[PDB]
Amino acid sequence: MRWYPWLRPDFEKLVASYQAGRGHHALLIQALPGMGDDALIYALSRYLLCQQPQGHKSCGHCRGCQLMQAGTHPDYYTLAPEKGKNTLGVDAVREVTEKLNEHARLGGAKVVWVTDAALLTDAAANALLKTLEEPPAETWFFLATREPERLLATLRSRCRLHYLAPPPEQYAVTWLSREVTMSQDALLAALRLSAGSPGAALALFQGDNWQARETLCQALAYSVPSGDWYSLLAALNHEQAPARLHWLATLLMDALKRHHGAAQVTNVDVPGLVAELANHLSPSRLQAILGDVCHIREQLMSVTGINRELLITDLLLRIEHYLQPGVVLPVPHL
Amino acid sequence: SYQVLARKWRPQTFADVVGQEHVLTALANGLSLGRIHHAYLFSGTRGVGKTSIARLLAKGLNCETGITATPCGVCDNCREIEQGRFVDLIEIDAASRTKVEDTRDLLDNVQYAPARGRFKVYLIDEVHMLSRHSFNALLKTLEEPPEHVKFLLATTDPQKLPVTILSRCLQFHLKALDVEQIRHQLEHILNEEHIAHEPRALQLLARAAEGSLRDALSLTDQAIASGDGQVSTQAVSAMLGTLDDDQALSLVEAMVEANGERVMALINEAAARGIEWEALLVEMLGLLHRIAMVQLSPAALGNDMAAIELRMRELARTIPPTDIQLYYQTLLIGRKELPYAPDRRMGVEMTLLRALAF
Amino acid sequence: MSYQVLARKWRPQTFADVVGQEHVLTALANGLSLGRIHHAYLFSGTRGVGKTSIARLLAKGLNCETGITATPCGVCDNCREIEQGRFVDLIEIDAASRTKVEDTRDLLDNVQYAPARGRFKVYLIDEVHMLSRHSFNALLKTLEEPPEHVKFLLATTDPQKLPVTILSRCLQFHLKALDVEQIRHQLEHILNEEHIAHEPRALQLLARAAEGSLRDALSLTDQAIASGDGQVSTQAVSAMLGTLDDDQALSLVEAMVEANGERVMALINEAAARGIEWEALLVEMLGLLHRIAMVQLSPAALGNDMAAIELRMRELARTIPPTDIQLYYQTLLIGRKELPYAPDRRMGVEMTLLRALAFHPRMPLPEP
Amino acid sequence: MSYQVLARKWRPQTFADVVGQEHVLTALANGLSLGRIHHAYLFSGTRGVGKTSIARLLAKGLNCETGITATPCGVCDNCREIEQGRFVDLIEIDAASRTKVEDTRDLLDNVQYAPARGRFKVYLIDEVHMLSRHSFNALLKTLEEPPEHVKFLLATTDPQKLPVTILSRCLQFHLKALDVEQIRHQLEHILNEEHIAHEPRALQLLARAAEGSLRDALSLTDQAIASGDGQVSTQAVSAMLGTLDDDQALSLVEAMVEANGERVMALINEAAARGIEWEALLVEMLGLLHRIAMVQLSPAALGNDMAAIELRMRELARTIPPTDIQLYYQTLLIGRKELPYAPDRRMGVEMTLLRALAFH
Amino acid sequence: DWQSEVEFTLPQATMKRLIEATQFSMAHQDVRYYLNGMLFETEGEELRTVATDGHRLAVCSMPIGQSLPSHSVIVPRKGVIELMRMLDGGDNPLRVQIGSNNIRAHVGDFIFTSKLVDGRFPDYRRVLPKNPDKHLEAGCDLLKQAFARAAILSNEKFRGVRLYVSENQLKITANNPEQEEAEEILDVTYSGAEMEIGFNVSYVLDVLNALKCENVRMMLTDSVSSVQIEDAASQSAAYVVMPMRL
Ligand SMILES: Nc1ncnc2c1ncn2[C@@H]1O[C@H](COP(=O)(O)OP(=O)(O)O)[C@@H](O)[C@H]1O
Ligand SMILES: Nc1ncnc2c1ncn2[C@@H]1O[C@H](COP(=O)(O)OP(=O)(O)O)[C@@H](O)[C@H]1O
Ligand SMILES: Nc1ncnc2c1ncn2[C@@H]1O[C@H](COP(=O)(O)OP(=O)(O)O)[C@@H](O)[C@H]1O
Ligand code: BEF
Ligand code: BEF
Ligand code: BEF
Ligand SMILES: [Mg+2]
Ligand SMILES: [Mg+2]
Ligand SMILES: [Zn+2]
Ligand SMILES: [Zn+2]
Ligand SMILES: [Zn+2]
Ligand SMILES: [Zn+2]
Repeated sequence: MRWYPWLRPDFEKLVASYQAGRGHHALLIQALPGMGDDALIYALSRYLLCQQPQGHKSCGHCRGCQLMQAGTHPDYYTLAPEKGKNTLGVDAVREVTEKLNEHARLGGAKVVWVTDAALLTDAAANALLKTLEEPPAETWFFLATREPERLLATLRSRCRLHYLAPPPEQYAVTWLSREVTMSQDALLAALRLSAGSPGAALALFQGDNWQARETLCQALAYSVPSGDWYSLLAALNHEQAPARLHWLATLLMDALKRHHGAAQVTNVDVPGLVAELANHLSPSRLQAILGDVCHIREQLMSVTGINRELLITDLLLRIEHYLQPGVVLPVPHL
Repeated sequence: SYQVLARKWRPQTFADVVGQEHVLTALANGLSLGRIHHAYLFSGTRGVGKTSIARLLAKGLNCETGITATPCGVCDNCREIEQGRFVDLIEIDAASRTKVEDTRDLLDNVQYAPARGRFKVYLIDEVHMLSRHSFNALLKTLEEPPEHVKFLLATTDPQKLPVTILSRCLQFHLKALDVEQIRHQLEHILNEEHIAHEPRALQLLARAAEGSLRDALSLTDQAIASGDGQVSTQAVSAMLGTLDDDQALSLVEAMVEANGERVMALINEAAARGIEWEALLVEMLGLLHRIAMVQLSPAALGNDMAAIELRMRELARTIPPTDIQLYYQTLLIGRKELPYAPDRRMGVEMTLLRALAF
Repeated sequence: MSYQVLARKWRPQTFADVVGQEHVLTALANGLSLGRIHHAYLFSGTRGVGKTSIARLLAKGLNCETGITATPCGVCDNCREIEQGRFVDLIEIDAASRTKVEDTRDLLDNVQYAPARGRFKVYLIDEVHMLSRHSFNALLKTLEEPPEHVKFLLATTDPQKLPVTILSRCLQFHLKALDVEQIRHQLEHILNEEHIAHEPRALQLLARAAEGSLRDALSLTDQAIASGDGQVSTQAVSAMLGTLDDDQALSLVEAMVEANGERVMALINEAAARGIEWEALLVEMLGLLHRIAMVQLSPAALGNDMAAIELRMRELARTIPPTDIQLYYQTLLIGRKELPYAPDRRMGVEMTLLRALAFHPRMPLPEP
Repeated sequence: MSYQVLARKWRPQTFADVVGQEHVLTALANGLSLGRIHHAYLFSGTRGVGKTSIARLLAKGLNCETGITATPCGVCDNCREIEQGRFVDLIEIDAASRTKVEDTRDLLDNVQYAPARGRFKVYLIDEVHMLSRHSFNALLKTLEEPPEHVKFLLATTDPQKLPVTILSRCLQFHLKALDVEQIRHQLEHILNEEHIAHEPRALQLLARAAEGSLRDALSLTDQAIASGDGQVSTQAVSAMLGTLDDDQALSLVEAMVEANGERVMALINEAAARGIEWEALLVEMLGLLHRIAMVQLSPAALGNDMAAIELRMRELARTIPPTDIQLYYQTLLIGRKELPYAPDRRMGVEMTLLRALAFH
Repeated sequence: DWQSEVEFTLPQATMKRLIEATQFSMAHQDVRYYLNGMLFETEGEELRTVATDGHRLAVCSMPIGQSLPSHSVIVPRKGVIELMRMLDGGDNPLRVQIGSNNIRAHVGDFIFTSKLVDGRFPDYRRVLPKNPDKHLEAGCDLLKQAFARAAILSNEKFRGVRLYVSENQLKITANNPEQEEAEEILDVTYSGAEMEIGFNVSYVLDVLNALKCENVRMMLTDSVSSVQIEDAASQSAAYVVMPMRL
């Protein structure tokens, strides 16, 4: 985890409520990946488990502070899936629930952090319902998610929903330029592909995934003028189908914006590719391709154990079929 | 011993329950007339009072002042049930305890006489989350329980319950609370708690909570937590990220004339202001509905938005009803699909751009 | 006093009490009269149709002290402890706790023992479909031939989940869901026997509300009695179920058909003040629309009820061609499906009705 | 006034009283008379086909004072002790009861000890396919070199789950499911001997409903007698079979294709009285239509699963153009899509069938 | 950091007796989390230990001679089991420290520490029957032997006996899922109406095992209320058994 500069005012807007004694026991933070919600949860937990706070901040070397730094605080709770799995089971939250019944070991607060509420199995959510609704005295909860709508309705009904607004685009561009050094168009592409999340832009740049984006761009430079989208297979099928499909769908979206002329698009680093996509493709075909790409990305994200390669190959074959004249194109309905 | 609005204002008598009169009347008359079932399933959406009504029924059933529809609230049993420390009221979470040994625990526990109260009451929450093993093994104990055992069930959705489970229990459907009932409850709570409030803020909070009082109280607590503990219109609007009719009307008039430049620029500006895309689509659908209203009957037009009725009437006049219906359907489908999009802004842009190509 | 629940108090105790299920009643009575008592029974039906009660009645008939009679004859000791739930010959076994063969074997090794003061050791393995395949094949041998004193009564809801091998060695008896008239007749019996005033319309609504079982009908009747003060009325039953007055929804569908907007608006904003949930308004309208569609299919599909508005059903069927009915039903169904995402439930219902108006097949809304 | 169950009261006692399985009976007789009996016999058939009856008769042939032969005798000591189920060394084991390798090993520790009576120690294991792999391997290891007076009899409904290596150790017999003629004749003989009034059409209905199993035929005969007071007429069996009818989806497809609205309404009301889930009914209707399309593509698309209603399916495939099949499949697909949001699904399924009938 | 809310300087054998009196009547992984433990209560010169699980109650109230403020805390099952595992029959003066959230015990040269269950233990006073009119006084060992004899054929899944109380004879009747009957008769001195009352023989046997006295007295009210069991010559500890439905 790491702290972010723009991230301070929200922390000040929550820790003040907690010092007033009127803070909700269950705070649900909605934030995109890389936004820094884990930073808020960890800092707030350190403040809560701190014995004598110093200006709503962790006070150096307190016994609570010492046990927080050591990571073995008896009254601190972390709920994360086992590293060999991506779901939080019934027993992981059940042990938390049954061991929360006892008093705080140090006589202070009892703070619980669920790393990602989206990963919670519906059974784990239903188990946590009772403890969220009526927690014992001096018990506080922290949940994080990309989108609260994906959560269980009765789960989020018991928590105060805080929102982490992404920083202004110019400020985010300045931060990215300070961290990584490249052209501003690449920074804009990363930001608008990351839905305004600069941490996700750092994650994209630091890894090799941006080079894979460049590879996909080249494969599209050959793919759209010849109707050879199947060749994009190797560009998409490397354990990152959601990300590559997101970039492709965003390229299609930018071409569609180029049709209904817009001042701003996402893929500003490749204007020529966007122009080629707009010129060589019918707008209805672009609609169908973008919708099918989004649906396939959703299916890849949702279903576990699915074959990425077969789905991407079928997607490419369907795009090829859509390219032919006289084909009936899908439209979202019902 | 601070408590948040919801639990701090949990109903304690049948007179403190907002709405749900159709089940409260039957419950009180069953308590008074001596007709008491052994199994009650209170089913409804979140934050409508299933747990509260179940606890009130538990209080009334075993009050030592006799089985009454109006529990005293000062007796030993009433206080112990209110605090949750009563032994004869066993509160079980079905998801937490869905196992063969837990079912056997229930089956051999129901055989012993109650320790303190008149009846041994089992309050199971989210009952639909039991396993089929647990449902089938608990059929008899819900069909013909002992004379001193009564069961209370509470599920968010009865459809996931076995139909044979539904057959052997008393179905209490809790309607989602009306906007006026919710707003009056917020007004009463804030007056009793000496918190300043504004009627517009209460209306916004009531509309934001989709007929659920717990959601209304959580949004209220958020409103107190932002803006020095006052429920004001500005604070509620900033918290909910809502926008007035001007921006949504400009968006709709841009979209209906297929002005891609204006629609895209307005969406960019809306993203810059950090507005709620879901709220933007909600205002879209509301304005389209009011356009169709004006189209149907000239007098069926709102009076609050008199400043923007000038363009409103013109747009309602110049657009066929079928096109308005198509725009409404497209925006509704986009709102439905919004959570599953790669980005919320990306999804709403998809919806609006699809609406443009009409 | 106590007023033991209708289901518990008014559970049948004789073959002269069970309503419906004429086939299984005749089979049991005739077989007991002839003395051809099979060792394995499979009562299969939906919930609340009488499998458990009929099985208890058969167990009573088998072990009457007077003799082997078709119906449970003069209720002697054994019969009256059976009806009290006390064991004379009734080993009531939930199959969910004995799915494993390690427990079915324990069950089987106890069968070879004479019953106490009874003529049979009647096993009531309920929800028998919940057993495991290993357990099925384990108790397969005992099913094919049990001891003379051991009878098997298996009751389940879905016989398709059963293996065909165990299905072979069982008398299969399927219990049809009871008709609404039989349910209403039984409820009237109960209310006359309980000295509680009742209204015919309320009983008809309750009987329709139950989906073919008398357990749901009895639970609903208890809820309606609680809604009243020891009586059931049309007002109380309608408020309990949430169903609105058919005149309102029928006027609304009439106005939608006639393609007038002002009447639709008047009807909907009057229905707003009556405290009827909007989704049920849409459900009632869709139900009516399908009712006219079925009337179009055949005059057989009108309904014994809905007589107060049957003439208008027939008139709407005569006037409107099936294509328009299909269009209206599709529009209303799509609107109901879209309702959760509308700005407001009333907003969604109003927009759905206005959409049906705008795309009216014969009189669409005027366009500029 | 016995009035015992006709199933076991009429179990075969001599090999000449077994209906069908003639080749198996001939092979057993030839092995018993002239050849040397194989050290292990496996039996595989359908439910209620005769497997355990044949195995018990073979065990009776093995242990008898007249010697190891096909038709040994009547009312002898060993034959009677087997027929009464009281025979000592005729071990009867349910495989599902003893799938554990430890219980199987304990069972296979008994082969060494000599038989208490007769000549051969016969083991009869039912549903042998359910044995665990370790237990199955132990059974093969004890079958490769059995004692000179120890023999194994195995039965199973589905032999496809048995590993191929079982063929290396035991001689297998497959019993063919009885046809309508054999079942009808055996039921006629049983009723004639029991002095039960009956009609040939009632017997034909019972045999067709039996679906090849004689135990099913006997159970249905018992139910028919119980309901009909011994008078087994055509109408009684027809009504009581209609009470047990579950071919509703097929009849719905047939009537909807024939544009028979009243028939579809009667059948859907009957299905409602059956308390069948509507989503399952619609998905199995879709499956039936898909199967019709596939068997239209190629006659081999059908299997033995639908070998009960294959005649009507072949007729439907022959008579219905593929375009109508595609239209009906699309109509039922959209009906299933719109079913959850419809009113009470009893009428949603109705109106989906209405839309299907509209294509007339 | 420790603020001793309640400090006991008590003989370790005394608290050994206290816990052994009420250890068995305890909840194991029960739904009611507050019952998964044992209540320590302090009233003047009296130390009380209460333990219940909804079917049993065991209270042991013993004077200690030292006056302390009234208090009530719940120690979890694991803590008291560990204490018993470590507690011995010696003369070391045990020292109990009661704080807001934790329990501590200085025992000779050992230290035992545990947390406390955050909850309120139910009031045991109302659990005790308020009309203990009927009295069955009989030798403890005779009752133990009779109950063990009647419980010989009782199954683990079905453990329960019916007491028929008459002028003098006490009848213990036990049945089983195998439907076989066991009956025992005792010459307990009694005077009252004939009655029938069913309890789990395991709980009653445990209650008798906790009573190392020559005879006991059972206080009874009616056929549907709980039964109290106590020493016929001492009031240091009482037990409550809830009847079973028949
Ligand atoms: N009918 C009602 N009257 C008053 N408050 C209510 C009502 N319904 C819900 N609430 C509020 O919601 C909070 C949670 O209510 P609860 O009864 O647990 O809802 P649920 O049915 O979803 O379990 C209560 O603490 C109370 O503040
Ligand atoms: N045929 C019937 N006649 C009368 N009452 C019935 C009948 N079937 C069901 N009931 C009602 O339902 C209650 C429970 O019926 P039950 O026999 O348990 O159904 P199940 O077959 O699902 O176990 C009975 O007490 C009775 O009131
Ligand atoms: N070939 C047959 N001849 C005579 N009776 C048979 C025959 N097949 C089945 N049966 C009848 O069915 C009953 C059970 O037969 P069984 O051989 O156990 O069938 P399975 O093959 O399923 O084990 C027998 O008691 C007998 O009445
Ligand atoms: F939040 Be509630 F119990 F549906
Ligand atoms: F036994 Be039934 F299904 F209620
Ligand atoms: F005994 Be068979 F296989 F039905
Ligand atoms: Mg609740
Ligand atoms: Mg067999
Ligand atoms: Zn600190
Ligand atoms: Zn009270
Ligand atoms: Zn009798
Ligand atoms: Zn012989």
